[PDB]
Amino acid sequence: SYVLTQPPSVSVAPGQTARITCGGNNIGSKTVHWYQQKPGQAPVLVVYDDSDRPSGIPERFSGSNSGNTATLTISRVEAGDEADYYCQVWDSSSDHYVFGTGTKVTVLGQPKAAPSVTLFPPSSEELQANKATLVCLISDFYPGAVTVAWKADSSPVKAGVETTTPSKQSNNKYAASSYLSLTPEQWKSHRSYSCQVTHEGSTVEKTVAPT
Amino acid sequence: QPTESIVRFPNITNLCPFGEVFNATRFASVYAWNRKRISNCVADYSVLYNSASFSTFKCYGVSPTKLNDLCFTNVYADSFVIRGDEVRQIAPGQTGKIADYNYKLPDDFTGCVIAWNSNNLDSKVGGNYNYLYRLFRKSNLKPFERDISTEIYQAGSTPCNGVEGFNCYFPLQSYGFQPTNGVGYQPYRVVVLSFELLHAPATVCGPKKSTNLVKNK
Amino acid sequence: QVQLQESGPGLVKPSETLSLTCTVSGGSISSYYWSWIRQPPGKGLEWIGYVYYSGSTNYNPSLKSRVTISVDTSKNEFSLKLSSVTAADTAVYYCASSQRPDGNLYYFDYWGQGTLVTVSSASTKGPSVFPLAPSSKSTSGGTAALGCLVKDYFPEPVTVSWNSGALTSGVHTFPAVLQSSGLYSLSSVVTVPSSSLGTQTYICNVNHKPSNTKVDKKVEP
Ligand SMILES: *[C@@H]1O[C@H](CO)[C@@H](O)[C@H](O)[C@H]1NC(C)=O
Repeated sequence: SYVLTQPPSVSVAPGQTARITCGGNNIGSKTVHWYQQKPGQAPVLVVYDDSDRPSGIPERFSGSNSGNTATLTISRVEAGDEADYYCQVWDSSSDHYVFGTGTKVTVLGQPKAAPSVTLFPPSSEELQANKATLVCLISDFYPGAVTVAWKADSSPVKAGVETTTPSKQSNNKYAASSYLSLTPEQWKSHRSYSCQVTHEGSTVEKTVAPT
Repeated sequence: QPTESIVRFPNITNLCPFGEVFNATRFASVYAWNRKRISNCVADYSVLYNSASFSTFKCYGVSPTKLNDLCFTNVYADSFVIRGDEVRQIAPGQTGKIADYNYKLPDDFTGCVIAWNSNNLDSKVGGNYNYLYRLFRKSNLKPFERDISTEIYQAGSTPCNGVEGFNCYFPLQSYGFQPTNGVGYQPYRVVVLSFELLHAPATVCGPKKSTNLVKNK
Repeated sequence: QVQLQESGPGLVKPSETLSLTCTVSGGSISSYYWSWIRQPPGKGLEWIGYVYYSGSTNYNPSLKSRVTISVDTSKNEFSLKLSSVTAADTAVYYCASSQRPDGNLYYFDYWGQGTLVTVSSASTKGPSVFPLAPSSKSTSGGTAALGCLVKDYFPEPVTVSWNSGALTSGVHTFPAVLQSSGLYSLSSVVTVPSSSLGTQTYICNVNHKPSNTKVDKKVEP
């Protein structure tokens, strides 16, 4: 089967020209197309016929194909271009359409952002269902690496915590979620609870108390 | 690299007559396919892949988006008509009554297979019986062979002696080609471009300019 | 112009056949190649095959024995059947096409939204929705925060809106958590100007297609 090889990730500064390489055995005798895919969205054609662009794509997108190497050039790199790019070609011998492995282009130098935390107590409707779930929500932070810790008065908790991996939101930032589940008798037995969010050294903490 | 260290292409101006092949009023039976040699002209391939509506445009050994940048000593255009389902046989390494008995491409093929639905022009109400194909043959065709014989095919033990009869068939058969035929059995006009390179000055190139050469770099 | 919309079940058993359907609107099926493409979570795109308006098909050689792609011109749609599925078949399935001929020049500029198909051993379950009451009215910055909690459902996805699509400003839905039990849970919160906290009714509309759970729930302090 034909193989298109791409680097998993590349990084560029805001303003320079990003280049994504797409490797294939004698790919210069094939027509390469490029697709952009942003998180939670379908891929969109950005470059067709080696170097052409659709009417909506700006003229800063360009493509090249020469000697086992196809290159996608994005000039004047902006924050809103941070996405996943795939090359796609049709194989003549196998009569098959192959995609590249994928390249995640991240813009370097985006500012550091502090996480905003909103901790919610268990809904009274849930306590009536003999359940209780604390909800800690985190968003608008960069880089997209976070650490959540919980505490029950003078004793931290770990056997009821469930956290997600950070996720790219629409405004080129990251968000995460953490949940603490426990019985309604454990909820009323502690005078306070705490969600501690650590990000790049600095910490953000909000608390909730059963009242 | 037809002397593209700095831009240097032939000073020719006449356009290649692709229209006389693509826009021909009548096409040939696949058993008797026609060939046109294209030479001594500038070939604007942009008028092909970006114009009209083709059902199949499969190039082997060369990307169609680089044709306007390459030069060849010769380019041949073979045109014929087959069924829509039979177009898949017009490729290297394929088999079938079209690939074996009517039109065979070599394994080292360097060109493009172009095809489009032609039901509205190559089919008549009562059925178009003018397009034929070879149904029987003693062996497979060699690449780019063209058999037009109507020798009675001997399928049995007794010799035919050139008369049709028991186990002695006329080797050609007529397509139906009715406008209400299923889409897979409808006539498709196919044209195959072959890009030939010899040890000789190139005669067919894409539209390019030229400079005037330096004795430097 | 031409818009494509997939439809199909979100859950398949580890040995049954997967059935999808792509409904094309705004145009016609005639004389084009209609393809199926899938993408496993966090992985790359993989072409499955296409269907020509005559009914002829071409499939991925890796999936040739398991893929069936049909077309219905009188209903303006084409379907997909994938037999003997496995865990490696969990993916977001897109349908795509273009106005280009088959081969070399063929690309995908008409895409669908994509429907997620999960292959799991058993236990489909609908979600339980709970209101996330807004914080004690402080009105310092005039920005409150209220949401909904959809807990313990399976499988993905869950689509939540606010005020039947009216309230869209400042809404943020978070990705779900994969619990140890095997069920998903997510939250959806919209920041609200605390000045309309006692007059503007805030409803959240959650939808779980694999379970047909269309639950509406209002939040109040
Ligand atoms: C044939 O005619 C069509 C329509 O008049 C035109 O677009 C095309 O360029 C012509 N030549 C070809 C297909 O080689």
